[PDB]
Amino acid sequence: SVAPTMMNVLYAGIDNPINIAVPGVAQQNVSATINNGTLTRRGNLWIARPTKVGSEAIISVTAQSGGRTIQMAKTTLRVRALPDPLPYIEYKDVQGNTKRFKGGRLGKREILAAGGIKAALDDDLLEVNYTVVKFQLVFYDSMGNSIPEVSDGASFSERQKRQIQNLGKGKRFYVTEVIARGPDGIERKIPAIEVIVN
Amino acid sequence: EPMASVAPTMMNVLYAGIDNPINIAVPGVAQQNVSATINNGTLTRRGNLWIARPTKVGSEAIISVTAQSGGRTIQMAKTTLRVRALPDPLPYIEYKDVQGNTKRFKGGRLGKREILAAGGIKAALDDDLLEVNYTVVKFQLVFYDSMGNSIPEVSDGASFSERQKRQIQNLGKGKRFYVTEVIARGPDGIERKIPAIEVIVN
Amino acid sequence: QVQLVESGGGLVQAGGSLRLSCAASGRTFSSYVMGWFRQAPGKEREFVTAISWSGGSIHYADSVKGRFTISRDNAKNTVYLQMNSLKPEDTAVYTCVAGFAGYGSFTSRSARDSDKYDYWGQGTKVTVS
Amino acid sequence: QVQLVESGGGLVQAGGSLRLSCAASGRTFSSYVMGWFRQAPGKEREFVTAISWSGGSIHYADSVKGRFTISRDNAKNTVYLQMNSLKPEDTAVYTCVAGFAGYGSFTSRSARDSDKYDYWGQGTKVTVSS
Repeated sequence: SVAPTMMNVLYAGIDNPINIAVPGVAQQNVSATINNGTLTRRGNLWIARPTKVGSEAIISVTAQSGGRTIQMAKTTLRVRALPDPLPYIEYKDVQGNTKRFKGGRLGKREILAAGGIKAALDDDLLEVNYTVVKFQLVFYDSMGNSIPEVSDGASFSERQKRQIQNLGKGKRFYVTEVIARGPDGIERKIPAIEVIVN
Repeated sequence: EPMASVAPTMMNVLYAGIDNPINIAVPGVAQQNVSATINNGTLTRRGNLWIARPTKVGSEAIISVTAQSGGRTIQMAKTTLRVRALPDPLPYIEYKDVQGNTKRFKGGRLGKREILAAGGIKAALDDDLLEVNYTVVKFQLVFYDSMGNSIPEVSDGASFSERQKRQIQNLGKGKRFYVTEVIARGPDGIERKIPAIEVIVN
Repeated sequence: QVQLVESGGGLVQAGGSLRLSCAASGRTFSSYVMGWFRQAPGKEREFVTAISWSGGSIHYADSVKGRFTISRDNAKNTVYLQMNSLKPEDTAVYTCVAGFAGYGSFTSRSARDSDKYDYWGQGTKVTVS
Repeated sequence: QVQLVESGGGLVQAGGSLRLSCAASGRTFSSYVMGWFRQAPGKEREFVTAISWSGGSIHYADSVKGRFTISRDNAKNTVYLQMNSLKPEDTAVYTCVAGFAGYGSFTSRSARDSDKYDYWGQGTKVTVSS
């Protein structure tokens, strides 16, 4: 068994696949339970879905050997909040392909067609969807004054749309004060992105 | 009493450029008889423990385990672990409060004196708490003049350039600027572009 | 630079109710997590409650859960603490807090951490007889 | 959108050297990871090399490592490919790329991913004679 030591972590509100193994014991002979949320067998793995952030989850394991159930040592794991996501603008290119804008230049038509802001981890793992609760767009007038405009949930408000519509090529605005929520039930403030109108 | 291996698959990975302690165990075999090699970096022993320090991100690491007690040379399996890049850090401004305590500005309002005394930008995992050190390679500050034009100003590595300092010095209370194009480097040897932060002058 | 000023403190009988208010200066109230801490004589400072930027997430200390309620009014730059079923153990100086202006999550653990709040009020005395 | 135009391609003898150049339009060159892909007749497109925003990190295909060098000149909005010890297997159309304008890491895996680059050049033909 070759196991990285810092691995007793589960994320709340998502499926956590766990490899539970007993040396020399076939998968079907291994049975496992959890004291926090659910632990479901799926193929050669056990899927943990814990519920409260900052709590501990104890996994109890039994192995069948002939006509006897052997109790294994219990394992304690830390239930953590999910990592915080990053904002992006989901748009469709001229070929109709879905793309994620993560900073730099973007056309006015693409911004408006997106209709709002999204938030996700910038990584293949985990299998997680986050929601944008609210955000602000900060625009700059000819006098160099900042004009913060409040959203309509994850969607652009009518005031935001009008401000975007009157922006010329090379003009910039900022996606700020982005509040995101995850399936762990946690609300987080995430960083800004600059949008340069192309 | 008997030991079951309980390993979350999302956590059963190696990270390039850091200490990766690995518990390598053979049932009924004392720590002193276990011997291990790796095809990505080093695998040195810290007593009962094994520390893997892989170098190539994305390449799989092969852990060969051998022991001498039985026949001639007992060959174990032969495990493979994924070598991942470290997570990407977030920018911050490290400043000292009036009581001399070190603080991390992560957005919102900050005094001009605190910004200038910081002298530049830093990058770290928010978590944090210690744990991995990242470096700011370069960044831009975007200011807005009296004509409403955006003025992007290039840094001097992790430090503010003289042009950036002059722009910060002439900002009035409530004026805003943006830390953008932040390039950060980690001990995994990876360079990453990280998100922006808004700075409101206090 | 945000300044917090509490009001509504005073003497109340056990089983009674009292509403505390905390007005924040400036025009950035919506960018903060707002909360309350309390300090009783000869006791450690205790976290009472905190409310997220949006109001969608609230954390309460176990000792006040189901008895105290927090709410925010962004239009008035005010956070409120409604205390009900007041006990002599609720006698303390109540201090309003504001923090979490930058990026980061609002967990039970971070809500309870006094170091997560840059802005602290004046404190208001609540005496439960 | 950024336009990329390559130059310097042509015929070269085996063992020889050749430098390709790729000029980018606009004033945002420094915000991109710059690179090269190549396409030989009857072969899959191959990643060649890419250089990070700062120039401090570079990824090379195993087949070109120690033979090809990439460099960038932000002042000239130009990325260069210095090819040395050229082999007949290096015969291909070389296309300059620009990407990674948004947040994200520059790893060997992402450098090799054609989807990570929004801007592609015109291609330049390099012929290595035996």
